[PDB]
Amino acid sequence: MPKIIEAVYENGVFKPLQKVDLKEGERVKIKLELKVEPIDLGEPVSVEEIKKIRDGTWMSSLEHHHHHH
Amino acid sequence: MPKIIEAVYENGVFKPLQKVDLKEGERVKIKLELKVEPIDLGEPVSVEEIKKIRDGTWMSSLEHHHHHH
Repeated sequence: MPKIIEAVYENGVFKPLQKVDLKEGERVKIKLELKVEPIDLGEPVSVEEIKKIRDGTWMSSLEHHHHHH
Repeated sequence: MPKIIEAVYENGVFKPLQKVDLKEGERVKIKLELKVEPIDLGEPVSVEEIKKIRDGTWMSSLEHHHHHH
């Protein structure tokens, strides 16, 4: 694998933690390890089905009379 | 903003190409720049519904119609 190894920069030189398979003058890239995570954003609370929603229940009396003559 | 440092590992030491003024035993991770390995071709094509999965021959009983009097 393309392995990472840790090293301790002593006095101006990087001294490994465990040996490296490299030769003299081998070129590599190194960085000071970081911490913390980035920022996170979440979708705000919405109206859920469990919330009180009114229904449209109509009611008529169904009139069925007739004026006579 | 962290940079990536480059160093040359000579005789078991990592010697940067850009001098750093940090502590003795400062913590860093090393990366060895790697080449990518390509892929080959996967599996052949499958059989779909419109591809006709098997034979499509069935017996027609032909026309017998109706007879009356």
